[PDB]
Amino acid sequence: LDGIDKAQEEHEKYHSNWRAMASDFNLPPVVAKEIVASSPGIWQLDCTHLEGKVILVAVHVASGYIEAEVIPAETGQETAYFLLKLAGRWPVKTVHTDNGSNFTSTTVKAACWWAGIKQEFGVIESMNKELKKIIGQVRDQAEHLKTAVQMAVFIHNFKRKGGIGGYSAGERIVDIIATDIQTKELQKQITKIQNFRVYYRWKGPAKLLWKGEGAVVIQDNSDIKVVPRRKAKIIRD
Amino acid sequence: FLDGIDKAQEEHEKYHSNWRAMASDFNLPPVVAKEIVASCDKCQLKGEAMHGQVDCSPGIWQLDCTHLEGKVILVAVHVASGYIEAEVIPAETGQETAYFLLKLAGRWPVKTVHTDNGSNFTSTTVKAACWWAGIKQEFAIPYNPQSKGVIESMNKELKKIIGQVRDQAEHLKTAVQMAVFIHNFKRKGGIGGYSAGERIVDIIATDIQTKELQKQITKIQNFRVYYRKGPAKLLWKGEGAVVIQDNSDIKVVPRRKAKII
Amino acid sequence: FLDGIDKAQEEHEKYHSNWRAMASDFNLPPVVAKEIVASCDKCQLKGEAMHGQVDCSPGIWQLDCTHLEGKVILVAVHVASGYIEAEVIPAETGQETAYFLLKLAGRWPVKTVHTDNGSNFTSTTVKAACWWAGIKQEFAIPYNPQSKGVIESMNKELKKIIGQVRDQAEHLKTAVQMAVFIHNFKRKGGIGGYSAGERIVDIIATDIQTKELQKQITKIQNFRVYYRKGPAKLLWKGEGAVVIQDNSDIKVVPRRKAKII
Amino acid sequence: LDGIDKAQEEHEKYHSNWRAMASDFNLPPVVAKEIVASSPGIWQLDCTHLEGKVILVAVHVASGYIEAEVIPAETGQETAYFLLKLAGRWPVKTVHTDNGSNFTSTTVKAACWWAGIKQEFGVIESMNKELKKIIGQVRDQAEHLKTAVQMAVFIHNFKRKGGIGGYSAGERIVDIIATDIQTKELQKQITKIQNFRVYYRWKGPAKLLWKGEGAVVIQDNSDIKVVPRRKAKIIRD
Amino acid sequence: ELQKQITKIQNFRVYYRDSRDPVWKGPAKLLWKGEGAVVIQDNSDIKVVPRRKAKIIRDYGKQMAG
Amino acid sequence: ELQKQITKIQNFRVYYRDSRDPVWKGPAKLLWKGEGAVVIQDNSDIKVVPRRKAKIIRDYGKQMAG
Amino acid sequence: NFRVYYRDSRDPVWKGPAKLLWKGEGAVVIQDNSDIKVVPRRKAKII
Amino acid sequence: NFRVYYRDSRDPVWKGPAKLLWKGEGAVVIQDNSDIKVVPRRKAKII
DNA sequence: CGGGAAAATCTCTAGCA
DNA sequence: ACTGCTAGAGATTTTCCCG
DNA sequence: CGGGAAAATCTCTAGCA
DNA sequence: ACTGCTAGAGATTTTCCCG
Ligand SMILES: C[C@@H]1CCO[C@H]2Cn3cc(C(=O)NCc4ccc(F)cc4F)c(=O)c(O)c3C(=O)N12
Ligand SMILES: C[C@@H]1CCO[C@H]2Cn3cc(C(=O)NCc4ccc(F)cc4F)c(=O)c(O)c3C(=O)N12
Ligand SMILES: [Mg+2]
Ligand SMILES: [Mg+2]
Ligand SMILES: [Mg+2]
Ligand SMILES: [Mg+2]
Ligand SMILES: [Zn+2]
Ligand SMILES: [Zn+2]
Repeated sequence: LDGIDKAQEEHEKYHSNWRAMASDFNLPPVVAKEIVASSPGIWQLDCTHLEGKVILVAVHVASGYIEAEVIPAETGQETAYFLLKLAGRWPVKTVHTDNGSNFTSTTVKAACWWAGIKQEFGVIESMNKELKKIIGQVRDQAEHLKTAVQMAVFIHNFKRKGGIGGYSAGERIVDIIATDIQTKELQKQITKIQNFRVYYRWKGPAKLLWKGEGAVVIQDNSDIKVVPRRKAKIIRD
Repeated sequence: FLDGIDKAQEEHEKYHSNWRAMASDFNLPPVVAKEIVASCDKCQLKGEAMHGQVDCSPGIWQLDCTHLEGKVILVAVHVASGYIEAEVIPAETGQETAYFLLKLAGRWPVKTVHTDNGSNFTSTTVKAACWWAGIKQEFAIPYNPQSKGVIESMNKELKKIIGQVRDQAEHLKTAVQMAVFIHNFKRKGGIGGYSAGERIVDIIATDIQTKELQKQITKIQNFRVYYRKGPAKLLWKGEGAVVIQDNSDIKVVPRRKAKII
Repeated sequence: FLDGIDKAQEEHEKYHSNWRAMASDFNLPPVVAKEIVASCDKCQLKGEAMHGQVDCSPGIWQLDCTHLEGKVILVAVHVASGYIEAEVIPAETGQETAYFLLKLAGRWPVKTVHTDNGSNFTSTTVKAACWWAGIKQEFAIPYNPQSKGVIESMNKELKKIIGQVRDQAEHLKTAVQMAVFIHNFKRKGGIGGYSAGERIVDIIATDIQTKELQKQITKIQNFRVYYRKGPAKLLWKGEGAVVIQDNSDIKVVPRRKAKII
Repeated sequence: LDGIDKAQEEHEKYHSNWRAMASDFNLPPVVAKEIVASSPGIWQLDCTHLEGKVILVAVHVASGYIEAEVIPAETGQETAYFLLKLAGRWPVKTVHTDNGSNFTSTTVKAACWWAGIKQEFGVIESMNKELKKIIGQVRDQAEHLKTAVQMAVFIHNFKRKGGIGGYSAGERIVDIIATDIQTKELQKQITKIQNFRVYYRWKGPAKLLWKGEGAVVIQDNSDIKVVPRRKAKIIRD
Repeated sequence: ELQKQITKIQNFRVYYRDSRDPVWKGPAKLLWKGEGAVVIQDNSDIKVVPRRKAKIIRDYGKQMAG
Repeated sequence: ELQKQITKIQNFRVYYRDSRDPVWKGPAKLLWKGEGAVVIQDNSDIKVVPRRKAKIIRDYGKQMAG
Repeated sequence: NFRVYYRDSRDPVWKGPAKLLWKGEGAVVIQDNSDIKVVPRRKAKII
Repeated sequence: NFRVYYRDSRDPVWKGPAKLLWKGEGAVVIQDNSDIKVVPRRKAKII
């Protein structure tokens, strides 16, 4: 509340995002998002051949987390089943494909329509090469290639560790999806509160930002002002 | 009550009267009649009326097999969040269960699985799959589905959703995946008003963040606390109370009669 | 919310999302999402969570058939008291049930019987037996044992007692009669700390005595009460309240705004 | 409490029983029973022959309530089963029999031992005659004699009405068993309280009668005295 | 006369239930008995209970014990 | 430094149960997290809960909403 | 009026909507395609 | 010591007495004729 | 008026199949 | 227009008893 | 500070087979 | 040495909102 001027000064000086201001100056995320305002669903699909069997590989671009399994045939039904599974396990919004025969079939389009996925036609190649390397490493521990493929997926997702902080792909995708959930929560709160107009002390209508227990935060003429609940009225428009 | 006790034991050998009847009919104190009943092996036919509580750690998954339209559906649930994972399998075979569990371990941080004593779950192939992925197998008490009530209720919910969306699909496996999708992302409720997927993401991210933060705090905050004893480790202080860990026994004591060094 | 409602109905036709999910994902008020769910026939799959209560009048008896050691046991219970009457019968036949019910009517004041829709209980012989003895047949909702939960729990108790005392007898019928004796006279509890026999004797004697006493009181006490209306009949007066019966509708009104003539 | 002298005077004048004093002067039954102190289990068993079949008839002597059924043969097993049923339905304490072959068999003796019944070897004959009359009346309404016998039992127990107050046999037996239950309740209460001794104001030991909420009723030297709870002590001996 | 009969009527105790409550309530005092309804007095509160929901006894234990 | 980390730790909410109580209790504030036990603060009362009986979340709804 | 969805007899599939005729404590009488059914209120939902 | 009467596995007949070895929340470990059994506390009585 | 012990009350579950 | 209940095993609360 | 309405919470049941 | 639960339908209680 009292830190709104400090947050505005910090934004003017360092151009910090609303996350930093909300974490530092103890502000609600809507106020910080207004001050600063004043990929998670991306997947790539590819088919890879190994020892005469087809491996369908899905990678989460923003994290490198992979989803692969051996399919009996390179058929639109099998890849539609794979994509429906992927949508059922992760929040898949759009998939990138290579204009193959199995990706432009009507079954896959119907699966995307039902699962709410948009179809759009370099990371995938490196991911396939790394998956092949791990499969070659762990082939001797599995009789079938399908078991070895799942071993390689497990190893790449939770055992191999690299990056800035040295996290695995599973931790990265979990963090990314958590951040996306936070972003969606904030967007829903903004949409819910944006339909209100506030009159304070009576002055002109002011966009509502926060409806705290002891105060009401509003915006007037590109300036954020805090008024008490007992000196302002909020109406829905 | 020596005469009354003998006439009550003699009657109990014939009728097995409850403690109230013998207390009334032989002027016995309630404790004496209860002792008479409690010493009869033939009247011990009811267990205590309570329920246990399943493990709810973030690493526990409960697996079970259900049957629909003549097929076998292998279902796994994350206990802490309600996030489910189901797949139609050709048969209740240790190979299929081992493959499903390897997939599950490769997708999410599965630390331990709680299943019943079915043949597929007790196979050596599933044991080898768990050993390679570092999964600890917990087997329920035989013929006690209440030990896996979470996955049993999830079987019920999955079957209800499959019945809801069966017409939209032509095979059972497509409808099963559709029901998994609907349960994981299209049904909200629970602790945070979440869906299953949102709740599981929150659970795992919270585990990671809390682990890292607590590691940093314990690295920085290093003190010994004496109360009433030995040099107990300091865990949390404030609000007139101190939380300490002495000999791997965590206890909460007030700020009085405690000094932090 | 016109745009949001359409995008939620379109999603519900695919996923059948619960009201919480559509309220969260489309900014709908809870009432709007609940209306969306309530208008979908495919999501009406759960009844309200309560239970009814069986008739407990002194004249109601609940009858049922149970099976033990390959034989058929016909059991009747007096609902108000828990007093039971059981007998091994050759088969679930309307003749045997009619005989058992005629015996029951000749032994106790049986006014009405509540049974399920088994073949023996729905036979014309049983109907003729009930008509001659003036017994009113009440048939439960089909495949709803909760309508006769009293006799079902009595079947459970009788089987437990038979298991307790099976060794003392050589035939099943002797053990059944022994279990009936034990339940009726050797097990105390309930409302008055009674046995079943003591409780049923108390119930019937109380019914007779209260009927006679109330008949005498109504013969002597004859008054009309005006309150707020018509000449309501006086039932009970005192302690600042008056109980009256106007047009076969019994209501309790305070002594104020009421005059007795 | 205050009516103890009135109850003593009433007993001296009219020799009324404790029931009347307890119902009139508002006294606990123990006090009335002390002032006045200062069949329900009886059954008869007989075998009757009609149309070549054996009818086993049990009558409650104190009420005239009958229990009859047609048995396949005049055998100790059948009558033992009948008597075990009768004990299971009514509080049977002793049965009167006519020293027949089926009544002195070992099976019937074992049944009496298990059911706690004592065996002892004119009302039964009149009851049998009345049962035969009713069976002859209602035979035309039943194909089998066993159904007609049960019809006759029902009619005699609940339809035929006679006596002082014009009650049926079922009402009479219900009232009699209720009175016996009251008598047993009073006897148990007397036995429970008779093991106590009371010292009042300290005077000699006094037999305890009642332990009311606001007073204690005791007996000393064949005289009933009411003392407060706060001036007396009760001990168990 | 009438007062004695009323006192005897009020000497009976009734166990009863409500429409949505499955546990039997304590021994209220009986004031009036009808064909389909009984009038009770439970802890200084007068209620009308359907006859099918009431168990009217006397309790000979209590009677012969104060 | 340390105070920021403690504040972040206390920003998490815990849902928990007791040994004989089958209903999940409200979102208590997390104070300490261990391998097998967590320390919570529920309505001005500090309790120690086994790790198998606790669900520790954050609730992004709440976070991004005050 | 009211819409009733119910689970009649040994059939796990829910049926409806039906016309509500009588609502008692514990059971309801309904009409579904000129057929009168009595269903316990546990196995029915009224809207 | 303690006496335990239990209902082990799909057998409605109750068995006992057995020696109580471990008492946890929800289940108990018992010994009945040199046989170690784990029974839920719903299906057991300890004296 | 104050603890302890005993009694009463409340809670909760399996089986009825 | 019809309808879960019952009895026992623990846990918790009330009441009685002597101070 | 006071009602109404809406939201949150509590209670309770079937199915898991 | 291990362990009923879950989601929805009504009913009841809290809280918010304008006076
Ligand atoms: C062929 C007759 C007529 C038509 O229906 C069948 C089937 N049925 C089933 C049960 C039963 O399910 N008992 C377990 C139970 C479950 C729940 C509950 F609340 C009460 C309970 F007793 C009976 O008791 C019973 O008598 C019958 C029966 O007689 N019949
Ligand atoms: C041969 C495998 C291993 C050995 O035992 C059998 C038998 N069984 C029985 C049920 C069951 O009774 N479900 C209904 C239910 C009843 C009560 C409750 F609390 C939870 C509930 F789910 C299962 O779910 C189940 O998976 C099995 C199973 O798998 N097997
Ligand atoms: Mg299983
Ligand atoms: Mg199962
Ligand atoms: Mg039946
Ligand atoms: Mg039955
Ligand atoms: Zn016994
Ligand atoms: Zn729907």
